[PDB]
Amino acid sequence: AKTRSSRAGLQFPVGRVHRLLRKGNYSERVGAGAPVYLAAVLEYLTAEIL
DNA sequence: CGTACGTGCGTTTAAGCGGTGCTAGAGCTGTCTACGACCAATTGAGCGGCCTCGGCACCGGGATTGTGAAAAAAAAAAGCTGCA
Ligand SMILES: [Ca+2]
Repeated sequence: AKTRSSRAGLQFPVGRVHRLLRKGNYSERVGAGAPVYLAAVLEYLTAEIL
């Protein structure tokens, strides 16, 4: 087993983000690509501030 | 005190109206399946707890920056003399 973060080449937790989406009342369903996309965006922004 | 705006003329222009004519593309129905919820077993990433140790908070003291008053350099602006 290796994390979805490592598959996507990311530091931010794709698995955590996907759960937050499922548990945050945004939609009924969540695509696999979504949390990957999002995590990456939050990491980019984070990197740009740091 | 100067002229940029508001006013009220005429002159020009194209917005709006009503109508026709085409067709892109919105928007629908039905069929199919790939893609996500769901579950359960698995099990590592991430948590709380805790201990070091080096960066930052603080201090004192000297170096530098910056303000401001009053005293020079200079510029300037009037009164005085002669003046072709
Ligand atoms: Ca910790």
